[PDB]
Amino acid sequence: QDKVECWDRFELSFKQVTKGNPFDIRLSATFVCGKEKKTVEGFYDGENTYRIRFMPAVAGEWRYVTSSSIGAMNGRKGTFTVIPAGKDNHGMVLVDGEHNFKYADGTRYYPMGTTAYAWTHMKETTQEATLKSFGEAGFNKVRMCVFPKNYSLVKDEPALYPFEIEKTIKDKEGNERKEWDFDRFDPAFFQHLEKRIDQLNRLGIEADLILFHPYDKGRWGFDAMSNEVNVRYIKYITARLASFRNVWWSMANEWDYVKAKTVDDWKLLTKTVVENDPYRHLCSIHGATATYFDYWMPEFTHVSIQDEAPVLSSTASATLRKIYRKPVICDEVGYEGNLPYRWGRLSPQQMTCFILNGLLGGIYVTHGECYQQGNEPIFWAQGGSLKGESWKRVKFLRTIIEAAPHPLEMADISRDLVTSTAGPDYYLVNMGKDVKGFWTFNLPVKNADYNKLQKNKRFKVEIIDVWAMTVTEYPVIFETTEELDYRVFDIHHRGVRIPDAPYIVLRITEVK
Amino acid sequence: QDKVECWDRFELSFKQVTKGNPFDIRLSATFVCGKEKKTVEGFYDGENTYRIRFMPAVAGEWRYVTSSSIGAMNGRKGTFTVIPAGKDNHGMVLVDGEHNFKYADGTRYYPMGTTAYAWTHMKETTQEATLKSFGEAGFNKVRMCVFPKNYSLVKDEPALYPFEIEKTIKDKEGNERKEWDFDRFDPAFFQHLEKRIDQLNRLGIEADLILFHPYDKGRWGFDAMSNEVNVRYIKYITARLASFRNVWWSMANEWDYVKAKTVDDWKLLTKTVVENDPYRHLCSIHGATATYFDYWMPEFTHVSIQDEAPVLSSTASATLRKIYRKPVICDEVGYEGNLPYRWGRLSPQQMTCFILNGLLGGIYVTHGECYQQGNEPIFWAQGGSLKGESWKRVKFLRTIIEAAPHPLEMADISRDLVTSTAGPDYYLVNMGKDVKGFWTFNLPVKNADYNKLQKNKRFKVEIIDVWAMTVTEYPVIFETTEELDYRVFDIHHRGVRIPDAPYIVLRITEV
Ligand code: NI
Ligand code: NI
Ligand code: NI
Ligand code: NI
Ligand code: NI
Ligand code: NI
Ligand code: NI
Ligand code: NI
Ligand code: NI
Ligand code: NI
Repeated sequence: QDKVECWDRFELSFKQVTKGNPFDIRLSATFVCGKEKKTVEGFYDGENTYRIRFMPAVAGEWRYVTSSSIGAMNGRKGTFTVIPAGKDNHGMVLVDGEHNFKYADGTRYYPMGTTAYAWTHMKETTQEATLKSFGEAGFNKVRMCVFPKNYSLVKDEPALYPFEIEKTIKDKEGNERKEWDFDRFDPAFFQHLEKRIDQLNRLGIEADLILFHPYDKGRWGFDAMSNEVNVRYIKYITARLASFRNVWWSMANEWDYVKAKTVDDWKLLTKTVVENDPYRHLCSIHGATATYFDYWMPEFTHVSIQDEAPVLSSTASATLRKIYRKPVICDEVGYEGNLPYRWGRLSPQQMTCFILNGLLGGIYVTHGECYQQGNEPIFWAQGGSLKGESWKRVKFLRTIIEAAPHPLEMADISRDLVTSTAGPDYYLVNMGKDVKGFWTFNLPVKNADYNKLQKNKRFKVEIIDVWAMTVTEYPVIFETTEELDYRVFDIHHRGVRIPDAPYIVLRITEVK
Repeated sequence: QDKVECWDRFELSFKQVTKGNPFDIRLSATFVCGKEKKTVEGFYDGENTYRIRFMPAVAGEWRYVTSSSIGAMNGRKGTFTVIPAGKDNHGMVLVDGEHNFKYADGTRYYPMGTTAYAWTHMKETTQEATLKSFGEAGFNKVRMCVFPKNYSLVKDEPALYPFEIEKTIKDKEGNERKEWDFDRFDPAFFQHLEKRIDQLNRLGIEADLILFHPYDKGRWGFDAMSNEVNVRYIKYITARLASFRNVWWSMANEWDYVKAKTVDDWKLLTKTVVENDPYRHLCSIHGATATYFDYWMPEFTHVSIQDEAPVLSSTASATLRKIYRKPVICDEVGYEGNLPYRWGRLSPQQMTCFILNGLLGGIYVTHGECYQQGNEPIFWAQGGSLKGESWKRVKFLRTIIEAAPHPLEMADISRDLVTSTAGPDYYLVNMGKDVKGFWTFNLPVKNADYNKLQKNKRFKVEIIDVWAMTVTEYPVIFETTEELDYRVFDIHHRGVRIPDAPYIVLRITEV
């Protein structure tokens, strides 16, 4: 492929016969463009075909040189041209300072994700439904498991598996049972995963890839493989996927429920991922409720947690930002649904409230939905169709947060529990769940690390009804007092008449 | 001193004339009792007197050997006997697992401290008043600055300073201005501090010693000394005080307001303390509101923070425990007082509520009070007399938490926001601030990492009115249902009639 865009993939392939196990063959290349130089591993893709993938990050005239344990694939050379990324290619998502994210091209990224753990393991018609739902919804990230999920309500047998089957046996309790050849991957499994990740990429969705998880417990045994096998898998999947710009590594979902693995195993596996990632994708690890790994380790780019506690209030979310000084994502806080399980029974309003709280506190929050309806797929695990109401409100919320000039944070942390800022003279004030008809115009004088709020400034107010998905301009222009006991009021003690409803947020901005 | 208790001090002293600066003289000793061996630094104490202090941690027949750059203090040997600690000597406070504390003898320690930043820098009658107040109150820790404090409402000139004065000059604006000889400590300043720390020890109070702070800003300059001086001071004060069992090191109060120091300076200064502490006292650092240092560094034993956010609810406190897996102390959350400043204007109720929230969530919380009244000393900075009401409630709260069989934690973290546990079948349920007359008997089935709450168990309820400082036995005995949607109820759907008041806690225990 002679011409590729910055942050797309350049791919080499070789047809080669091997005497032994082709998955043991060493293959790599070094890519050079002036001062830019990168060495990456290749992989075997079945049918006597080896591949090396590269994601160039600079435009120019590139060259490469291969290295292999097979002479015919060793010392192979060629060239290609890399052109600037096109308007909708922003590159990978990167950390931006201590709290936020940006695409590689400088474009702001706010993760507003959902959950579809085993959507790539369902029948084809369900997978197509899931893609349709992703196309309609406003989510720009999805938590998804590489390996299939065995769980309450999730019993569908996958059609593809990551390894070849060495043999099938009749088991302890009479039933059929596949024994894996852990030395041979099934390339079709990974090719399928790649097709889906690319489809997400075209929808603008980051694939938050869960590399390991506990949702197995002997059904297949992918949660209890040896560390030699775990490392071989990591090396293989990184060789295949590290060139895919929209991938994030999630080391685990509910790490502390994987009984075969110790904390030391997780540190080893994490280091292995990072060492085999030439491009430095985002990397974190998710735990049981209120379980916090050592996120301060340099391998991790951000915090990825299961805990509703930080989203019970915006201030609680804000504390986490100061503790970690890495971006914080509450990747699981409860899901909107009708399940008997306390993790899957939120009202759509509560789901929406938790996401709002985290956003306004300066963190990010992932959605999920799980409505059981006969034998229909349930989204959080299986994909299919979105049946709930909170997914509509997260789409509206994206429009709100993306319209602000900077990321959100508390204006006067720990002191004012309701006022967010997204810039100089740019506020979102949460009216809260205590229903009322009137809010006195009152702001902190402190505005995070922006300049203090000045006197004689004229502000307009917009009433944002988050549940109703509406923005209504208020006709009164407010005028700021001097600082008075850490606060700033309107000169005539005015306020805003609001609907007697929960989930009202006021957007207060300077009259231009 | 030929016979010493375990965790008391053995002290050597030598009379010696020195040609040069006596504060530059190298002096140390190695103490041995069988397999127990410790090497500690000595110090110059003025009047041609050098000292070496040691805190033995095991009973037996001890010996020592000194080392010095002065021949007469080098290779000196002797012996002493160490006996078991007496009934009220529990040793230093140590970390106990991920979340709690114990004295060295295994006795439980719950920090229920107060604040008196510059109490050792006041006139004598004020310092005696502060001692009397400490004796009456129930606090077992006090946050206190080594160096004097210059602040709004705190302008008293200290009588003693940590360094000799090289000269006094008429300054920019005409006034007198002391220039320090940073190469010579004033031993009297440190002797005074030691007297007070020992008095605290006899009261059962831990001296949480703030080594550096920003409350100076050029009045004296102790906040802007060179790192060479900072290190010399650290080495000196550790040599003097590391043997005092009731000391904790606080690297700073409001570290991030000390403009002359970078994060790298703080890491250096912290490593210097730890390298010069033969015994491993508690060590942390306090910041500005909602400022979190890298508490995960191994130098720190615990988290010491200024932030009311974690005590806004017990769940918020509980989250910090899981994050850090070191003990957590909200050492500053607002003070009860009448000041115009938002740090010093809590009601006594709110001060009490914050402390209760933290305790119930499994962390610890420090009190302060600051009532301005004419020119009278204001406790948070100057000591003197306690004028508020919350200090009475923290004393009652001690008796409650110490009566429980284990430390407190949430029974069903993040899911149940009101139920604390201190053991199997041992609950404190917070009724909250929303005033009501009745609580339906309802508990989680989960009980932290204890066994689940069983059916057919009989519970009594004690109504604890935290503000009124009363415990009242409720006459109904409740009996548990089976697990029903993660909860457990009373078999007859009963509950507890309670006072229509805030700050009611129910203590629920098996009959
Ligand atoms: Ni775009
Ligand atoms: Ni879960
Ligand atoms: Ni920050
Ligand atoms: Ni800007
Ligand atoms: Ni007017
Ligand atoms: Ni005692
Ligand atoms: Ni302060
Ligand atoms: Ni724990
Ligand atoms: Ni026990
Ligand atoms: Ni009965």
